[PDB]
Amino acid sequence: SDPNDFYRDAYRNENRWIDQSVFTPKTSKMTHYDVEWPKELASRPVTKKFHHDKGYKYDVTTPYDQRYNYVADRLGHPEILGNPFERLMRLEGDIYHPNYLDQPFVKVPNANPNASLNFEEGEVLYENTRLLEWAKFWNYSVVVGYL
Amino acid sequence: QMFVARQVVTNSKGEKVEVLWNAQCYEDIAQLNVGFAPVLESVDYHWEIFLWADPPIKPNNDFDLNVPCTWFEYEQEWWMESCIQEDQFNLPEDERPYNTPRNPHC
Amino acid sequence: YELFVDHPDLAQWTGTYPKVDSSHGFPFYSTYEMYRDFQENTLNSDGSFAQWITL
Amino acid sequence: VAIYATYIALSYINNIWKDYVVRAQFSKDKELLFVTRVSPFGTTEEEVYEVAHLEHLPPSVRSGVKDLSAQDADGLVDVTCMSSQRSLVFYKGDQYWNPKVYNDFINQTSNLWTRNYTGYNRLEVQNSVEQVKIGFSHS
Amino acid sequence: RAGPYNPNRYKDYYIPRTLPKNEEIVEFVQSQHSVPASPIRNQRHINPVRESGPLPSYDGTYTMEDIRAVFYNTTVGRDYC
Amino acid sequence: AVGSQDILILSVVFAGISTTISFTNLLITRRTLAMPGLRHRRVLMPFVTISIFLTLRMLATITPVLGAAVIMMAFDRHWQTTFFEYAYGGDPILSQHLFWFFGHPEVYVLIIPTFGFINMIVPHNNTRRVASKHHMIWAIYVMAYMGYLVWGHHMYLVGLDHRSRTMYSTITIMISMPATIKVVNWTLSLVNGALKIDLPFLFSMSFLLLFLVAGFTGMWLSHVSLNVS
Amino acid sequence: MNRFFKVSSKYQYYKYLEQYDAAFLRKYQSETHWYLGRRGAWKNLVIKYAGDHISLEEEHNVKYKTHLSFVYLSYRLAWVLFAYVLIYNHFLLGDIGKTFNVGEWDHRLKPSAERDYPTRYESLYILDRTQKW
Amino acid sequence: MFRWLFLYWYNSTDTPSAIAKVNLWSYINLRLFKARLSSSIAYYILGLNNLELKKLKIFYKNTYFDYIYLKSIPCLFLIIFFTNLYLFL
Amino acid sequence: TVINSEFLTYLKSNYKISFSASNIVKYLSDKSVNNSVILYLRKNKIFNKSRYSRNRQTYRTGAYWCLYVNIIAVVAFYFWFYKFTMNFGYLWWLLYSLILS
Amino acid sequence: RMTNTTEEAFDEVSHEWQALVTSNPFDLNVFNYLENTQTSNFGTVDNPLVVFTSETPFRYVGCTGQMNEDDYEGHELLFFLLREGSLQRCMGCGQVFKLVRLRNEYSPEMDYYLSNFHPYEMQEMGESDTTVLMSPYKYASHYEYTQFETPSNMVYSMVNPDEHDRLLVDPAYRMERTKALEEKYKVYTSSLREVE
Amino acid sequence: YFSMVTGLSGAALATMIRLELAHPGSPFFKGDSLRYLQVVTAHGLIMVFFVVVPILFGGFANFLIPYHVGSKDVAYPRLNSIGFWIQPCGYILLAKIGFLRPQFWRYYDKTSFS
Ligand SMILES: CCCCCCCCCCCCCCCCCC(=O)OC[C@H](COP(=O)([O-])OCC(O)COP(=O)([O-])OC[C@@H](COC(=O)CCCCCCCCCCCCCCCCC)OC(=O)CCCCCCCCCCCCCCCCC)OC(=O)CCCCCCCCCCCCCCCCC
Ligand SMILES: CCCCCCCCCCCCCCCCCC(=O)OC[C@H](COP(=O)([O-])OCC(O)COP(=O)([O-])OC[C@@H](COC(=O)CCCCCCCCCCCCCCCCC)OC(=O)CCCCCCCCCCCCCCCCC)OC(=O)CCCCCCCCCCCCCCCCC
Ligand SMILES: CCCCCCCCCCCCCCCCCC(=O)OC[C@H](COP(=O)([O-])OCC(O)COP(=O)([O-])OC[C@@H](COC(=O)CCCCCCCCCCCCCCCCC)OC(=O)CCCCCCCCCCCCCCCCC)OC(=O)CCCCCCCCCCCCCCCCC
Ligand SMILES: CCCCCCCCCCCCCCCCCC(=O)OC[C@H](COP(=O)([O-])OCC(O)COP(=O)([O-])OC[C@@H](COC(=O)CCCCCCCCCCCCCCCCC)OC(=O)CCCCCCCCCCCCCCCCC)OC(=O)CCCCCCCCCCCCCCCCC
Ligand SMILES: CCCCCCCCCCCCCCCCCC(=O)OC[C@H](COP(=O)([O-])OCC(O)COP(=O)([O-])OC[C@@H](COC(=O)CCCCCCCCCCCCCCCCC)OC(=O)CCCCCCCCCCCCCCCCC)OC(=O)CCCCCCCCCCCCCCCCC
Ligand code: HEA
Ligand SMILES: CCCCCCCCCCCCCCCCCC(=O)OC[C@H](COP(=O)([O-])OCC[N+](C)(C)C)OC(=O)CCCCCCCCCCCCCCCCC
Ligand SMILES: [Cu+2]
Ligand SMILES: [Zn+2]
Repeated sequence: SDPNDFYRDAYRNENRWIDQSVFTPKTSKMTHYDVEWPKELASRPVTKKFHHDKGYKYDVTTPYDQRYNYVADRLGHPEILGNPFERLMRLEGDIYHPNYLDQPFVKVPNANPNASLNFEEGEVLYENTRLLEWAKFWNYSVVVGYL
Repeated sequence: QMFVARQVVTNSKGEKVEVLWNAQCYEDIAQLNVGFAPVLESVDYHWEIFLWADPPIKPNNDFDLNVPCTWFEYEQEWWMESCIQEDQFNLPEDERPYNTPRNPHC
Repeated sequence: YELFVDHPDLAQWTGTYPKVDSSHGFPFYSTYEMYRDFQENTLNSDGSFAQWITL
Repeated sequence: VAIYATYIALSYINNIWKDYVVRAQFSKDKELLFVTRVSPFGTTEEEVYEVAHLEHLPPSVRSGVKDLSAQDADGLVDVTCMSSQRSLVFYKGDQYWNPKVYNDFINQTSNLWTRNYTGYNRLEVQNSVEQVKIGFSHS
Repeated sequence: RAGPYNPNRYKDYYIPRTLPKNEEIVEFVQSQHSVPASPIRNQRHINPVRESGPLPSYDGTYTMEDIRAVFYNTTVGRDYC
Repeated sequence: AVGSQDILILSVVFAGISTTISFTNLLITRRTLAMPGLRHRRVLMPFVTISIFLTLRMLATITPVLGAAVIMMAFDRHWQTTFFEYAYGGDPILSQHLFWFFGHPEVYVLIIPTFGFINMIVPHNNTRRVASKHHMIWAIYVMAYMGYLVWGHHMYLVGLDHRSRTMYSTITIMISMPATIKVVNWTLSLVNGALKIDLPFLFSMSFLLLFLVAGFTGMWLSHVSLNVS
Repeated sequence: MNRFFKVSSKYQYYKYLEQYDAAFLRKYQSETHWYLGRRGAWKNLVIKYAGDHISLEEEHNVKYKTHLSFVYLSYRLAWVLFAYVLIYNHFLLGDIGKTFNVGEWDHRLKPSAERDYPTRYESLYILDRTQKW
Repeated sequence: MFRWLFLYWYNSTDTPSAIAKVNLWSYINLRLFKARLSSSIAYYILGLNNLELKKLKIFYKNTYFDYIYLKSIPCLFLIIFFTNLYLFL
Repeated sequence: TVINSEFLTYLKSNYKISFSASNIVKYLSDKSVNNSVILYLRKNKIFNKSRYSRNRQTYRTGAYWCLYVNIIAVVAFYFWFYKFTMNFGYLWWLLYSLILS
Repeated sequence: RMTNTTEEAFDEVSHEWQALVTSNPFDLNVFNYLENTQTSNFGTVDNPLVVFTSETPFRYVGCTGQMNEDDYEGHELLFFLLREGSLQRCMGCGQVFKLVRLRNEYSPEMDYYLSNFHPYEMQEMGESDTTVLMSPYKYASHYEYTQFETPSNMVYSMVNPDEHDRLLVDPAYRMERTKALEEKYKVYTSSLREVE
Repeated sequence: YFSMVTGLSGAALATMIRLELAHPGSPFFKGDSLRYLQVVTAHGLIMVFFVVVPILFGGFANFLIPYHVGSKDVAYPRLNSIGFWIQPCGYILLAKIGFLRPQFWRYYDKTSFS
């Protein structure tokens, strides 16, 4: 690993023509990159009507029915709806904004729980009712002390 | 106002390349005429000097990688030297002494 | 040279030139613009008269 | 100052009490867990969680296990809801547990706290990962 | 008017959508290191040459003396010569 | 009495805070968003920009002093803090010290940017580099940070000690030298070049003519005996 | 390794946990993905779209924006008051008495000021108050 | 792990084009820490055939106090001797 | 991982290695690889060409905030020191414009 | 302290992380620190001074000529618009400028300019537990200190926008891809070890 | 444009001073020494802090600094907008003091009737 010995041969004036020539090295072709990717890239849908000032030829929207469904959980997310108090108050929230909810590729979860779930009560697993009395005692005590 | 001149030069690799001489301004981009037409008039007025927010550049050259000056380098001192020459009085050659004794040790 | 390689920010603050040589052709990875106010606004430089008055 | 001081105090008192669980009831099919929690004024508030999401996770720092309240026989068990990013706190005392559904719950919500969390010896280090076979089906 | 636009609402294809195979990765690494890699840029002047033309000669058809005699005759008027 | 005087006092503090926003935005803009290669090379930037940044630094240094003095004036008028009442320790001359400490750098702040216009216009129309740009930059800088020790030439007759009086006079006259440096540099920039007469150039010549008399008269005011009259 | 044993749920989707190791689950759902582990993360996309648009810039909370009624009242008041300031100070300074009204209120410790009265009713009422210490 | 820029940029196989095939970018392979020169001065001078690198090392940085104390003994005694001469002078 | 001997021999015959790998990953042991954590980077079209993210091009609230600052200063100073309050009724139509709006 | 890119990285932040980890010239050029730009050679026809742009047609460039140690500047600064296309030259000194319009791709042409950029600094990335150092002695030489450490066992992999949404919404898909990527990383490391 | 309006205001104040100083006897203010002093102070303050300063640091600095440093905008675009919209109030306060007095009524107004 002597630096002078390596450099004196590696870099020479008479080899300038080939030293700074960019080329694609010969490597084994990979199907995912050299075969699959060009196919999918070339098969992209094309739209005649696209935003001329800012859009491109490949700005093709994915239909809503083709967007991936939400299957992470069954429980619904009513936050998307916007509670009646927020509606009555006329407050604008980002969580329940029509434009932001209309995600391009994935559907937002349904506000209502999945029909598979059954909400019939079963049997009690854990129960510590005295926490309510403790919570009331502490909360009132701090309020009185704070007042 | 885009390019003030052009030339074709053969580089060391044998390929002929085109070199264009950009129009310049005196340290003031405000005075620089940013135009895309072969026109001297300042037609385009831009509200956003940097439309894409890309910063400009003022390259600093490494002294190690510099090259000896060769772009009319023999003209750097011409202005000051020539201004002095205009007022200098030159003795006529015939009246100027010639064929004087040689230095003993030279 | 040690200050320049190890602590480039302080080297620029002190006004030291890049001490490494790029004759091999590859520019260094920590080069910086020169801050020469300390060495220019001095009795021995372009600010000589200003420092003479200040002194 | 009076309006926000009162608001901050009441709102944060609720957050502190929110983790603790007052009541927990399975559904008929034992697919959901209904949890009653403390309200801002100390009343009952209802929430729903999925048993699958519920999980007892080990501490991020491995030296803090001895500092867990679960070390004590009468300590607190911190069960984490991995979907809602919420925490459920249960007293370890058997007095608060139903003794015919407790066993399945603790055996279902404690799947990620395994032996390898403590490390591998030199007998199981090799088996800690699944060996990858390359080129055996073709050259 | 063109109408609302949001470029983020459209798919991009900068990355392949299929993962590589184990054998192909091993073969690729073997092939990559079995041949020289593409060169990286170098900023060294190799046999530098004058940017302008040849240095004016001491004597000849056109010399540096002819250049020197131009500074004293310099005018930019409103009419051609 | 209460009225216009109080409005001016608060308005001055209001102006000072407006200045605080002004130079804070501009100074940080230069320090954080300057293009690569011009981060620290003050020489390369046009002279107007150089002069503006120097003045902004002066404003930052002097603005708090004015604010404190103006605030003290407000307290004395309303709360009667007796800061400037000689009866119980007040110093009426302290008010003049604090104001003029900001006062003189202010007028220097007003003028320094003006030199930039001539320094840019003349090279542009003359097709020639400005004469000794480096020296002119140091000439304005020395005036900038040496104007903090001449605030007392507005207080020669107030009754201050002769030791302070002499120091203000001596430094004040020395300020004439850097001004002379710029004048000669301006004159030399007009020689041996390709002149393109334009209206901005003519205004520059008018600016030069007015400045010569303006500064010369000020130098006479530095004459202590003449300053008395 | 300690693979996930079984999922006692009727939702066939959740059975993906059975195919991985406990250490793998902890690494990608507990240690640094805790805020993301086994979650939909739809709110991440919705909030991202909310912040990267040109929507109304008036903000009240992280959850809600300023009420439009409050915004409009503030802007309408600002313009009219600003217009009054410019017009009066540039055109209506000839007759100060006709253009401006004199009023004030002093500390309750001192006797009520002569100018302390409700404007537009000085021809109908006289205001006074009892001093307080 | 490189010490010299010319060696570092001579034959690079972990460039973005090559790594893009696997789409894996380990943090340990950052360019920030990839190459770092030695702290000793090294400059190039022209040799018989090409540039050669010469190192200018002046002093070591691992001396200990015991070495320094011994070197300082003559100076300390001279100070004592000069002072005594002044007193006797 | 285990690589088949026949496959390895095939690679050696077809390709002869003459350069050393520059990636530091070669030094990693199995334990280091196992402890590695995978993170995903979202790659999309690039439009902003600066270190700073896109900044809003309008400040409506600031403009009105400054209008109130102007109003407060003029009204407060006049009331405190001049005791003067603008008679909005003199130009009743500007007041009515506020009412109409 | 290091941001969880799979959860938080988006658009600008995601692009910044790509520049740090991959050091691709297109990404690195955009996020190159303004204060310092790597010093380059003096422009010539054979070895022109390269100015990089991130998919923009023109860039404002300024020239001061041949730089010398005594003065550091050749001639007074002159600004011009460097446009994509052929080489361009400065009238005052003849320095040749070449505009390279880098593209968002991984190709040998882009790798050719790896040496022409400073490595992107890491000390300012992520979240800092110290706001700012109240030290007049080292206000312009030290970055903020960190109470915590920076993990170095992180491997980044690029993902498309729709794919990134799939990873977030579907944890099962996230686990499946993560395990596959780990397997490929194991294969990639083993192949490198054999090559050595 | 704001500077031009303030500059005209300063010019108007200067005209009032010159007309008063045209010849002895107060041809303009007619004995109002206090009013003249307020006008003189308004002229000085308006010209200094609201004519030259807005022109240089308000108009020129904002217009030119981005050109001469290479920035998309100032480091604080909000502050730059804020600085501009704050000027009018200060200008009005320092400029109209000559008109405005706490004793607004003229000498011939019978204040005893009110
Ligand atoms: C005493 C008061 C104490 C007050 C305490 C207050 C405590 C609270 C502090 C809070 C504020 C902290 C922040 C301060 C910022 C100030 C504003 C500023 O510039 O910010 C820019 C800062 C960043 O902006 P920037 O554009 O990047 O700034 C660039 C740098 O500033 C660079 O600026 P530049 O580009 O303009 O550089 C100029 C510098 C650059 O030039 C140089 O390099 C200097 C020269 C060095 C070489 C000298 C060699 C000479 C020859 C050798 C010696 C010869 C002598 C013989 C010995 C040798 C023999 C061989 O040159 C000079 O002008 C310096 C003078 C040099 C003369 C040397 C004379 C030596 C003789 C000895 C006696 C006299 C010494 C005087 C001091 C000297 C300077 C240290 O802006 C902001 O962040 C926004 C504004 C923020 C404002 C904050 C609020 C400020 C409040 C201030 C209150 C002050 C009250 C008291 C005032 C009155 C005091 C008398
Ligand atoms: C400071 C006082 C000084 C007073 C001065 C004298 C004024 C007197 C006359 C006032 C009216 C003048 C005429 C103009 C009317 C408006 C049209 C117009 O030209 O002017 C536009 C004028 C200016 O236009 P702008 O603001 O530029 O335009 C944008 C606006 O955002 C507009 O944007 P937008 O179009 O999107 O918004 C439309 C929305 C107006 O914008 C809104 O959405 C604002 C919010 C509306 C709801 C406010 C009250 C309810 C909120 C829930 C919380 C209540 C408290 C808690 C409950 C317990 C009670 C303490 O309009 C409505 O829907 C109004 C219809 C009436 C709603 C009544 C709902 C009552 C629900 C009660 C049951 C629920 C509570 C539970 C009770 C206990 C249960 C055990 O706008 C307004 O004045 C907006 C508000 C007008 C609607 C009335 C809101 C209050 C009604 C309260 C009624 C009493 C309720 C309690 C009864 C007790 C038993 C429950
Ligand atoms: C300058 C001329 C007027 C505007 C341009 C020309 C007209 C354009 C629209 C025409 C066609 C469509 C009409 C439908 C309405 C579209 C706009 C709208 O929504 O309404 C504006 C706005 C309502 O929109 P918004 O719901 O508040 O907007 C909220 C949205 O978020 C949107 O918010 P934003 O971000 O877009 O900004 C909201 C801002 C919209 O931005 C503004 O327009 C800001 C205000 C204007 C600039 C103020 C600068 C300060 C100096 C003003 C000096 C003016 C001259 C002296 C006037 C008094 C003494 C004579 O709205 C306000 O805050 C309005 C405040 C109330 C108006 C105060 C100023 C009144 C005087 C205006 C000049 C009058 C010139 C002609 C008369 C000459 C007589 C000698 O207010 C009105 O509708 C007021 C209209 C009535 C007042 C103006 C007319 C009477 C003026 C009094 C003197 C003349 C009396 C004789 C009248 C004879 C019959 C005409
Ligand atoms: C009845 C009057 C009685 C006599 C008295 C009159 C007194 C007037 C004020 C005297 C001082 C300034 C005079 C300058 C006049 C020349 C303006 C000019 O160069 O043309 C515009 C010129 C547009 O022409 P360009 O640039 O050659 O070519 C662009 C094409 O127009 C293409 O442009 P584009 O594609 O963008 O299309 C828009 C274009 C198309 O429209 C036109 O060209 C129509 C003709 C021009 C109309 C200009 C004013 C319109 C109403 C403004 C109301 C405020 C905004 C609210 C919304 C209004 C919506 C209509 O309109 C404009 O560009 C006009 C923009 C106006 C912006 C105003 C707000 C800026 C901030 C204020 C700064 C100045 C403060 C001064 C006061 C300081 C007090 C301490 O734009 C500018 O350069 C902007 C100048 C903005 C400042 C001056 C005008 C605003 C004056 C407000 C009143 C101040 C009163 C103070 C004293 C009394 C207080 C009670
Ligand atoms: C049906 C009703 C409509 C409902 C719909 C919604 C309405 C929205 C209205 C929004 C109002 C926003 C505020 C407006 C302020 C106006 C200011 C003004 O010009 O006042 C004087 C203005 C004229 O007085 P002036 O004699 O010409 O001049 C004033 C004197 O010079 C001097 O006078 P002064 O000495 O007495 O001073 C007072 C003057 C201020 O004068 C000054 O300049 C003096 C200021 C002294 C300040 C002293 C301290 C210094 C300042 C700073 C101190 C702090 C330090 C800060 C610095 C920092 C230091 C550490 O300000 C005021 O007059 C105060 C405001 C009066 C109450 C108006 C509120 C209306 C309702 C608002 C809420 C509506 C929503 C309710 C809910 C709806 C749904 C259920 O008098 C009025 O108030 C009249 C206009 C009132 C309009 C009411 C609303 C519109 C409806 C009108 C009736 C139309 C028919 C409707 C039929 C409905 C059928 C269904
Ligand atoms: C832009 C504003 C400005 C500038 C630049 C100056 C610059 C100077 N000023 Fe002035 N000054 C004021 C604005 C200004 N001043 C104001 C407003 C007041 C009164 C404030 C108040 O009380 O309200 C004042 C008051 C004032 C006094 C107090 C007088 C008194 O109250 O009795 C003094 C005393 O020396 C003085 C001196 C100077 C000096 C030495 C300079 C130097 O900077 C000048 C240096 C330059 C030169 C000296 C030029 C050299 C000349 C040539 C190269 C040409 C020579 C040619 C011929 C002779 C033909 N000024
Ligand atoms: C009777 C009197 C009536 C009037 C009284 C007025 C009292 C004072 C009012 C406040 C003065 C102005 C402060 C503005 C602060 C908020 C600015 C803002 O919107 O933030 C946006 C900006 C941030 O947005 P940005 O757009 O500028 O930049 C964000 C980054 N980019 C551009 C990349 C997207 O934040 C600030 O600038 C905050 C302030 C930073 C520090 C600057 C100095 C502040 C202090 C100045 C001195 C005066 C006040 C303190 C001292 C006196 C106190 C009495
Ligand atoms: Cu002075
Ligand atoms: Zn040049």
